[PDB]
Amino acid sequence: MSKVGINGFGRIGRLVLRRLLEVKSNIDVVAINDLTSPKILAYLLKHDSNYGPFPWSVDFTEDSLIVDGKSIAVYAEKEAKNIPWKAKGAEIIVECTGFYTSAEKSQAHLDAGAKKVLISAPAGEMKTIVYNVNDDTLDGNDTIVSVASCTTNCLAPMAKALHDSFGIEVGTMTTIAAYTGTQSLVDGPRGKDLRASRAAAENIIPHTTGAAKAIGLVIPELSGKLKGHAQRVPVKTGSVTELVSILGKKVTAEEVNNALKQATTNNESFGYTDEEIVSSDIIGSHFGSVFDATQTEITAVGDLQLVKTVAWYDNEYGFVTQLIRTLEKFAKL
Amino acid sequence: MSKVGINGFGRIGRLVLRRLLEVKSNIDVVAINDLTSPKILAYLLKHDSNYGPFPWSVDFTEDSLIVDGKSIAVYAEKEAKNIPWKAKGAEIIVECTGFYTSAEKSQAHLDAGAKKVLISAPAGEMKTIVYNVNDDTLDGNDTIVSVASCTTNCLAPMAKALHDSFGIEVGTMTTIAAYTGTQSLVDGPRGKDLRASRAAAENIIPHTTGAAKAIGLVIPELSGKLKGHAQRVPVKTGSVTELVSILGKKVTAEEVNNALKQATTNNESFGYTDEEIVSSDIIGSHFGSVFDATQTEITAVGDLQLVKTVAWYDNEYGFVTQLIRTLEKFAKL
Amino acid sequence: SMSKVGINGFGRIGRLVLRRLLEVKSNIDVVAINDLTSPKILAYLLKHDSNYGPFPWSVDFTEDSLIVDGKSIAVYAEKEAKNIPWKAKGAEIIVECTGFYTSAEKSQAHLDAGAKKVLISAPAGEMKTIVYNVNDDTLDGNDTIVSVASCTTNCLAPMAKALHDSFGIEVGTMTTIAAYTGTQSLVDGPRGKDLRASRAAAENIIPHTTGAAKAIGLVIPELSGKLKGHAQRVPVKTGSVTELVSILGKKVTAEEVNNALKQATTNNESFGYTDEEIVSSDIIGSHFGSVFDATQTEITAVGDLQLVKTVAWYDNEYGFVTQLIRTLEKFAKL
Amino acid sequence: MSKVGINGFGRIGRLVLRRLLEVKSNIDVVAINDLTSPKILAYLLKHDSNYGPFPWSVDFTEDSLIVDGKSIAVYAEKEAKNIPWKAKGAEIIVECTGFYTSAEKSQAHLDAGAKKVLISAPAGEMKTIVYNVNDDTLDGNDTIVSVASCTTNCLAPMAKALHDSFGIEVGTMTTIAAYTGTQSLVDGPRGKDLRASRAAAENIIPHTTGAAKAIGLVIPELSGKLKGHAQRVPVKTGSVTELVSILGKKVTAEEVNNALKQATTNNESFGYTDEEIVSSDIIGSHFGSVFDATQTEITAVGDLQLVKTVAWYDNEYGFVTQLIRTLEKFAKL
Ligand SMILES: NC(=O)c1ccc[n+]([C@@H]2O[C@H](COP(=O)([O-])OP(=O)(O)OC[C@H]3O[C@@H](n4cnc5c(N)ncnc54)[C@H](O)[C@@H]3O)[C@@H](O)[C@H]2O)c1
Ligand SMILES: NC(=O)c1ccc[n+]([C@@H]2O[C@H](COP(=O)([O-])OP(=O)(O)OC[C@H]3O[C@@H](n4cnc5c(N)ncnc54)[C@H](O)[C@@H]3O)[C@@H](O)[C@H]2O)c1
Ligand SMILES: NC(=O)c1ccc[n+]([C@@H]2O[C@H](COP(=O)([O-])OP(=O)(O)OC[C@H]3O[C@@H](n4cnc5c(N)ncnc54)[C@H](O)[C@@H]3O)[C@@H](O)[C@H]2O)c1
Ligand SMILES: NC(=O)c1ccc[n+]([C@@H]2O[C@H](COP(=O)([O-])OP(=O)(O)OC[C@H]3O[C@@H](n4cnc5c(N)ncnc54)[C@H](O)[C@@H]3O)[C@@H](O)[C@H]2O)c1
Ligand SMILES: O=C(OP(=O)(O)O)[C@@H](O)COP(=O)(O)O
Ligand SMILES: O=C[C@H](O)COP(=O)(O)O
Ligand SMILES: O=C[C@H](O)COP(=O)(O)O
Ligand SMILES: O=C[C@H](O)COP(=O)(O)O
Ligand SMILES: [Cl-]
Ligand SMILES: [Cl-]
Ligand SMILES: [Cl-]
Ligand SMILES: [Cl-]
Ligand SMILES: [Cl-]
Repeated sequence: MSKVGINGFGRIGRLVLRRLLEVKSNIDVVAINDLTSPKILAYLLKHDSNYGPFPWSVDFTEDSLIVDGKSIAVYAEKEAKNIPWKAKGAEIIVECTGFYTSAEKSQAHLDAGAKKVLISAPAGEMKTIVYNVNDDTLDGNDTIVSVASCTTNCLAPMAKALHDSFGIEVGTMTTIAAYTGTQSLVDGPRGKDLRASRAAAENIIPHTTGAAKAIGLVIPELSGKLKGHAQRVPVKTGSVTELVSILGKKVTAEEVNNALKQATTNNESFGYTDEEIVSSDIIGSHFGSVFDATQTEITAVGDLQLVKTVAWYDNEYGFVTQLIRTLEKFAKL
Repeated sequence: MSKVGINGFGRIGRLVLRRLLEVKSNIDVVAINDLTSPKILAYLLKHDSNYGPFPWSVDFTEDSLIVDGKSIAVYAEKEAKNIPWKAKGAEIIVECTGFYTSAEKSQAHLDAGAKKVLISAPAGEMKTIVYNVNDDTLDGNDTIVSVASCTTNCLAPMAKALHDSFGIEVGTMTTIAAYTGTQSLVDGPRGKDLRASRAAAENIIPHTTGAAKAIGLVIPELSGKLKGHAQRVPVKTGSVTELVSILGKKVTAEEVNNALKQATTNNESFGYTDEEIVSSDIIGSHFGSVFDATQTEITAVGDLQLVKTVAWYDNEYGFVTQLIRTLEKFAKL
Repeated sequence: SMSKVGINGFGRIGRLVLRRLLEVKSNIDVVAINDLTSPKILAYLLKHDSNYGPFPWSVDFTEDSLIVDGKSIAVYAEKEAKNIPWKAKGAEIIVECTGFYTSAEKSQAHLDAGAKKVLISAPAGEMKTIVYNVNDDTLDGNDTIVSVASCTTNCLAPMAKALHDSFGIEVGTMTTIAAYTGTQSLVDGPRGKDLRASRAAAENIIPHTTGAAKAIGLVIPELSGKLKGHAQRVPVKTGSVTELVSILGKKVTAEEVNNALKQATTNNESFGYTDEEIVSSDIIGSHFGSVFDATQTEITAVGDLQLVKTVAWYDNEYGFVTQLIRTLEKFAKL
Repeated sequence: MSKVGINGFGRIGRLVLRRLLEVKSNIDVVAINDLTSPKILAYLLKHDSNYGPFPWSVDFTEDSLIVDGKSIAVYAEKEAKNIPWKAKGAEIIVECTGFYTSAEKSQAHLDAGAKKVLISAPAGEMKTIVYNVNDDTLDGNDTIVSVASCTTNCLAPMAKALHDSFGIEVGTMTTIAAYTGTQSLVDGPRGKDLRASRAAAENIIPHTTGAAKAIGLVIPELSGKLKGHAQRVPVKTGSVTELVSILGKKVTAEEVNNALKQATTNNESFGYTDEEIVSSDIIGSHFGSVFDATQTEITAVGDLQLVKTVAWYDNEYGFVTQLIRTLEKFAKL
């Protein structure tokens, strides 16, 4: 099964298609479901405020997109159980709407004729993959799987390296993160998340994330040992994650940095920098996470030591490269 | 005096209450309708990203707001015909949702028991008031009235002065305008306006407006003589309108400026500046429009002459002061 | 008491110094301003403020002065402090807000220029350094040059002080997510030798050094050498927030931390408390130097290993300025 | 000639090198003058907030950059007199500091041993080239020439087409333009220009431009016929120019757009779109100007007619592609 459907052709959904074409994947996107017309989806695919013009041709008909010459059916079923995935034989659904982030909810795609679902977000207690951290846990019998959040994909490679090298006894994370579509343009009701109701490009906005709390799904030894949250700020994409840890060994910054560099060597998912980059430098990254050695900080008083480690991440395209790596392996199991 | 209900407690709707309290109006707001809980409306009223903390105490119960110790009923009826306006005696509805911009749609407020409706937007061919341009056309028989857009309230006072002093033969308008809630935070579907789908805080976005086309409802002699559009840009509020005119007589810049100054003298609605201000200086303006003599430009070749005149406006609060001026007169009639 | 003040550096901080003094109807009179420009330009900037809106009093100017609320203020343009003619109008205390005299050696030039005392709006080495309502009782009559530290210090210190007093801080690290300022760059281009400072401030998250934690012992001596930290500069015009992750000297709950901080902010004009779901624009114009936010408190514990994260907002412009003015009013009366 | 020096390695200066390399030009940049260290110039060349990572390897020594394996000398002479252009053999100086915008000032580069100078800004009464409008006026005896402003390179192509097809009797433009390094990050003195003292990313800021006033240097028949200004707004690059004209014939929108279409066909400098683009879609443009037929507007009242035509431009990269076109030709004469 190499035929894929995308549910939710938004920021993540459209970049999923862009990245599959970019790596010349064998995967075949045969169908897209969203809430709108092919005309609007085509316009959005062609013109991207964060990544510029689509590198391939885009046209549309009344019920399809034509992308690089190839027809993709377009459906508009707001309930996944009604998506006609069998018409073009979509077997794996990349679930990118945010409305089906649980096993019970994404089961609808299987009731609708698909064989497997890969959810682009945390989805409770199910197989949750950060590629090149725990993708070896994926199994031929898995049918509904999560890639967690962009934040998880940033935190986990760094926490895995520190865990393997030094032990993490306890830690807390703050990500300073680009705003996303769950926020608001102008002050106004946004469900029941009050902070989410506030103008996102005009505020620093505290925001919850399960990235640290649910880390045990990805690194079971760290289960319950991490907590964290986000500060959403006015950049359009490109984010950074700080982890403050008590480690299991006394370290120097050079030692921490060296251990991280070894973990990023020959690692297509986890990059390393000792350059003085800022967030816009991460936009377009092909890594899920880029550890920044320039921000490593060891605070020591007598016997006590706090270790701050920092990694950048393009919460859109970078995370998407991780989603695709996982999808390619998923599709072959 | 009259009791008011507010439909749509959004950017404009909340500022309606703020301005009414600020001027210590005789009008009592007795009921609000929206789509959310009193808790969420209280949070949004108390904390404003553009105008700061609410100047009065704010609390809520399960079915009301308490503002400066006064109770305001809160309803959540998506359909205006279902709002119980009679329960608290709301006589005049300030219609601020965007979903009732016609005589026929806003009739549902009269069906539901109100006497009059003031619509905070263009609403087709009905009486359409820019205070201190044509508010004298209101009379005791009017029951559904429009104050047009923020753009009309910025265009009309300037166009009326030029018309009165020099005549306008033909003109075109461009407003460089703050983004608003009809736009998108991230690239995504926004109805059928393609350009409205693009990230508003990250782009210059061309945007249609009816202010020029429908100016004849406010200034009858200018019917058919003006066109225009908007460029929406990344400022949160505060806007400016340029009008390029062929006038009915030859003029100098000083002459235009003196004529506008006379038109703004003792004019609570229409301000004048010859200071080198920028958009943030108009935020919180108590004028619907402020003419800027520093940007007047006369381009002339032979007997041909283009006149560019420029006025600032706080599309949120400044417009609201005009809406309240009109509401205050509407209620006395 | 000393009542006549001069401002050196009529910038973001210096202009708000005047605004706040008029706001609180201080007996302190600003009689002179020094900067590098014309009265016309200084009057333009005082009248029109992108962050706080129109000046609340009238503003006019002459060729050598500003006229503010009807009161004349002399304007000088001496790039070297030693040349400022402070004695013409009798300016006694200089509020030093240029960023170019951030040491005792540098700022004593104002004394050479005829002033009696200097209050520096920034860290200024190992001199007497005051965070009001943390350690202002250490000011005495012999202090002649004083620092109020940074906006970050005025945010970090009240929170750390309450933690220190209640539970002990054995070690900690701070990250402030902070509004950009004029030390950064509008477009990518050289900005001295800080590489990251060269990058477009309104288009990036930009890591940025601060001394607030490293030098906290000037304000809370028992924490000397126990804290580190840095900043992430982000695209908001003003309004900032500081997170502190601490190992405390006691096992705690979140309610227990929040209650201690609440007690420390009670009857405290410098240090506020909130349990509302606010965002940065809600702190713009704060009359506090720091506002502890109980909704962000987080206790992470594994056995006897405990990390405590406490968070406080601050308006790095106006809120800091209110602390500067508090210290100035006390300074002038010693 | 084939050996270039760059004075002012800023936004334009760095992009000049980027573009020369992108088009595999035979011109080689042999030296750079600025005010800083090779390390900082290397950092800035490698990491670009608007265009992302440099596509070629960058490194430095104490006195040079190494770009794609080639060494480039780096000087830091505040005064062009002192730049040893001689040493490395720098024949043509691309003058991008803003501080030598006259034939008299750029004389210094010739005194220091350069043979020609191309100034990246208006520089008074000298040959001023918009490529594919008037680059044929260049001859082998030219030593110091200007490529005008980004605004001129946007206005001139559109004006030229209209003038050729219809005649422009008089007109005025407004560009809604990305903020640049001449503006302020926070409110504070910026020389004598009051509006330039204001926070550029938080404001709409009126701003003077000479593009229209000086158009006669590029289109001599339009001398003294145009005026205009700018509104600088909070986007980092990517701008748009509106021109309101009285034409010499009556026209329809379709007729205007087909005239512009024809003038842009096989026109490598001047592009055409009828797609609903927004400013970020122009970032990275390889045109000096892109005419947008979706924004054409004809306001007609009897014999009078105002024609609004609109063209997009990447004021950084797009303008640079025009500068390089002119340079390549300038170098061969
Ligand atoms: N933006 C990020 O940085 C990021 C990173 C990683 C993961 N994610 C997660 O991926 C998912 C999508 O994120 P996004 O930023 O692309 O959101 P988005 O709002 O840009 O896209 C959501 C798409 O789903 C469509 N949609 C909504 N409900 C639908 C429904 N019932 N049926 C079909 N289509 C529907 C919408 O029209 C839209 O196109 C979320 O779960 C998000 O948490 C986001
Ligand atoms: N610059 C401005 O924002 C501005 C200026 C002048 C006029 N207007 C016009 O005023 C009106 C509101 O504009 P806004 O910026 O305040 O928009 P908004 O989106 O901020 O507020 C709209 C409010 O109405 C609520 N709402 C939506 N549908 C509803 C319904 N069926 N019933 C009850 N409540 C509903 C929404 O929850 C929201 O609180 C529009 O007509 C707008 O064109 C806006
Ligand atoms: N902006 C903040 O958030 C903040 C908060 C607390 C403390 N501070 C500190 O306050 C001081 C001022 O900061 P700011 O943001 O107001 O900077 P600013 O750049 O806005 O103001 C500096 C002012 O001083 C002028 N100036 C520069 N050199 C001068 C000289 N030799 N003589 C006279 N005037 C000169 C400048 O023209 C300008 O008006 C700095 O030390 C800063 O670290 C800033
Ligand atoms: N930014 C635009 O959109 C744009 C477009 C077209 C033309 N221009 C013009 O091109 C020129 C450069 O504009 P920019 O945006 O790149 O400015 P910039 O501020 O980004 O770059 C100017 C460079 O020149 C350096 N410099 C300043 N003075 C110098 C000196 N005496 N000697 C050597 N180096 C010096 C600076 O360090 C800086 O690196 C200006 O004349 C501008 O009007 C700008
Ligand atoms: O990022 C998130 O991930 P989780 O909250 O952990 O599910 C969300 O908080 C909201 O933003 P997003 O869904 O676009 O990523
Ligand atoms: O829903 C959001 C508002 O309607 C925005 O106002 P607007 O109509 O002026 O764009
Ligand atoms: O605080 C650190 C740096 O000095 C930059 O910020 P500033 O404007 O407060 O001086
Ligand atoms: O140095 C820069 C020039 O003086 C101004 O040109 P600019 O405003 O278009 O960038
Ligand atoms: Cl958590
Ligand atoms: Cl129109
Ligand atoms: Cl000195
Ligand atoms: Cl430190
Ligand atoms: Cl002009």
